[PDB]
Amino acid sequence: VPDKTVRWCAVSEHEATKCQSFRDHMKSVIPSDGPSVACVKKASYLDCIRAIAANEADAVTLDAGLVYDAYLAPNNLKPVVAEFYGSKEDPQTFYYAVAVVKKDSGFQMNQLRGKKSCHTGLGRSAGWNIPIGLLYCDLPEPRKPLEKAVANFFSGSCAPCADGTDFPQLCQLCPGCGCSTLNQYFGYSGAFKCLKDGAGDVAFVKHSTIFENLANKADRDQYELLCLDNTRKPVDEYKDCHLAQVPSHTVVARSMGGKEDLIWELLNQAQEHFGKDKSKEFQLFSSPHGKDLLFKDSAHGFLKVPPRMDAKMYLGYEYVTAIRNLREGTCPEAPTDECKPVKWCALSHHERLKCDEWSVNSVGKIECVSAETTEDCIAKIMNGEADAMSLDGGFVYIAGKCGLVPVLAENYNKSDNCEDTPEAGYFAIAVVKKSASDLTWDNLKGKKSCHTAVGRTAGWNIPMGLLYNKINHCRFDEFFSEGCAPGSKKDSSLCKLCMGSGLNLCEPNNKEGYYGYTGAFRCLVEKGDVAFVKHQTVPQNTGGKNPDPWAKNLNEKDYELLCLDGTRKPVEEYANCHLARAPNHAVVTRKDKEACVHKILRQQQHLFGSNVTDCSGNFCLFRSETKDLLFRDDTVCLAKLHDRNTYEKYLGEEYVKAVGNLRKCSTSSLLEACTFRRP
Ligand SMILES: *[C@@H]1O[C@H](CO)[C@@H](O)[C@H](O)[C@H]1NC(C)=O
Ligand SMILES: O=C(O)CN(CC(=O)O)CC(=O)O
Ligand SMILES: [Bi+3]
Ligand SMILES: [Fe+3]
Repeated sequence: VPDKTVRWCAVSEHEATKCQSFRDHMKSVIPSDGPSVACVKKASYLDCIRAIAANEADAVTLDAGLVYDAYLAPNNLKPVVAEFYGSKEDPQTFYYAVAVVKKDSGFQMNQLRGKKSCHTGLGRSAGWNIPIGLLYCDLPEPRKPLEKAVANFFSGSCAPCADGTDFPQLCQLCPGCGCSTLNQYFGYSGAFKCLKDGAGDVAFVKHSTIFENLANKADRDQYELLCLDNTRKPVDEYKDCHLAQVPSHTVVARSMGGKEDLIWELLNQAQEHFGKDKSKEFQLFSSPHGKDLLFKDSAHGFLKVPPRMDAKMYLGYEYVTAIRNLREGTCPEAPTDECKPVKWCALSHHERLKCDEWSVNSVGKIECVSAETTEDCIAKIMNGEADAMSLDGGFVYIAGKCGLVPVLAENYNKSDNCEDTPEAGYFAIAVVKKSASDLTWDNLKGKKSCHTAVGRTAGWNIPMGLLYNKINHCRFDEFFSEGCAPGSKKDSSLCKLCMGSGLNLCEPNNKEGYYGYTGAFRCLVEKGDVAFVKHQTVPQNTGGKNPDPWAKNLNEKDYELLCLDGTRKPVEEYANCHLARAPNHAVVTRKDKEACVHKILRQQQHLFGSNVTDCSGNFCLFRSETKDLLFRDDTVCLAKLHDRNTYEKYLGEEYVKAVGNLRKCSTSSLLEACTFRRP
């Protein structure tokens, strides 16, 4: 072990004093092979951000506004440790900015113009920056000076700390706009009282503000929340009806070489020795020198930020949109009004080439973005860099936990009424070679497995779910001797059978030849003992239908299916010999893009679907015909979902529990990140 010092950045002489006490008390209880603190004193939060980027410091705790500023070039900082504020069993790392109104006041979010508004204070986050950022494009021009545009948007307001001389209407509800607690409508409790008293029609406040100023649910039922989709929901449903979800206080560090593990090691040790009510000699969350030095006085401890989290993901799509609007002070030109370009997310260069062709044929209505993993693509849809992609049910689940919604299903059964007929799903199966007569589902231990990719339905969740129920541990790489399960940790025995070159080895994309249904079947033919795939994989790749050299000579009847009862059946007897049902793949998008995506794709499939006779020369959306590029190759159409518009309602209770039973065996860094934000 070499250097274990975290250089903490302080922003004032008082912080610098507390940091020094922090270093001293840690040196007295932590041994020499443990973490230590060093203190660098700067003059502002921005100077700390700059110093960290320039490798002169390592850590500083920031409000969300500065976490945003810290992420921008050329700082490139990321969140690494979170302060939490509730119980250790119910940590409250985030608040929810909300718009509270009285029940039955008869207006939605898109009708806030002409209303009386209550704010916590000018330039405050929940009470100003967030709602004003979100309303920005609805404000009348000129939008700056901002206070003037807002004063013209609302009929009257309380905005503490605002200039009452230049902008009198901002003070109508609190004459003088007193920047202090002597004003009854100042701050969180004050802005809520402004609403409670009938002075304002809407208060912009934290979700916690309501819960701490009202005794009861009966009290809370007298109020409502404004949702971004122009509906109202009960106050208790703030998780589903907020303006933005916002981290309270975040330790940030360099994106590269930032010492995140050491920063957590330090802070995890500090909260154990000197955290809430732990020590009398030193307190992490108080000080004789003042409030909120280094960390907030209301903090109860720290939680580690999941590694896959970047600032955009951490702050959330809603918060980023608001702050960008305010920071750059410029609007895209309304109306216009048009949905047009859906940005499709393609998985690496193989999918990107089919997507490119689609884009040119769609004539402006489809555009393309690339990422190297499904999870990177899902992250791109979350942050707004992409809008849609099709997904295996396993990744529909992950996407759903990440707040995405299914809009249309891939359908596989040919029918005169494809678009309007929901399918129960395909079958997950375990394929083996007939000549390998020994193999039974009863004992697959010490054998070699081939999987579409980790996290996928037929390739992973179903069979590994069933395996986990039998052996009751997650070490599937010890159960099997070796295999190919693309997406596995690189030193895992479940990467040893994969065929990709160099850095492509075991990657979950088509640069890895054993990725996906066809690839998993190839793996079985060449190296493996069992393949976990869909029921149609074998016939799609046998009898000369796959013309590639490895598949050319393969016969359907040389393969069998493993049944659950320990017997074997031929390939076409999948209906009586399968592991489980598998919900169809589906297109997912942001809740705010659901309608435009639904519209565009229905139009798109009408032009490039199954209606096209000659698929040579004309563009076909549903053909690869080997690698399931963009959509599965056996896709007949994209089907309506009607009310099956959430991941839980789409996938069904049966498959949702199954994946949840595997929650402990999850290597998915994206899922860890999403469930940290929404547990
Ligand atoms: C699709 O497949 C199922 C089961 O194989 C079959 O019963 C059904 O008739 C097919 N048609 C439709 C429209 O789902
Ligand atoms: O609103 C602000 O500007 C102050 N801080 C936190 C605080 O001081 O409570 C940002 C926030 O509320 O996220
Ligand atoms: Bi605040
Ligand atoms: Fe699948």
